[PDB]
Amino acid sequence: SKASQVKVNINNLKGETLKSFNYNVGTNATNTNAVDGTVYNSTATPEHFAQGFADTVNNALAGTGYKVDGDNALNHVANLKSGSTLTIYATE
Repeated sequence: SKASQVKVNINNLKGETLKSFNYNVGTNATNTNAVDGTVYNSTATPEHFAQGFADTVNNALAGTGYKVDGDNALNHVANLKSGSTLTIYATE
């Protein structure tokens, strides 16, 4: 749903999508800031993955040999909004 979710693509650093999933950002209308604690600790000033989001990322990457560091600023998009596609980056 564009109104309640974002699309997440976990890519490597070579332009290649490893896994994808949808994530609930707590909204009821599209183009609206994610609720704090869904994807990031703070939607306006992201600094860490929310634990539920980190668990979903880690579960999605099981078996791939890759890992995403939610503390890395390269994986932080401020003011992420419902209906958007988020790209985060994994390394081996």
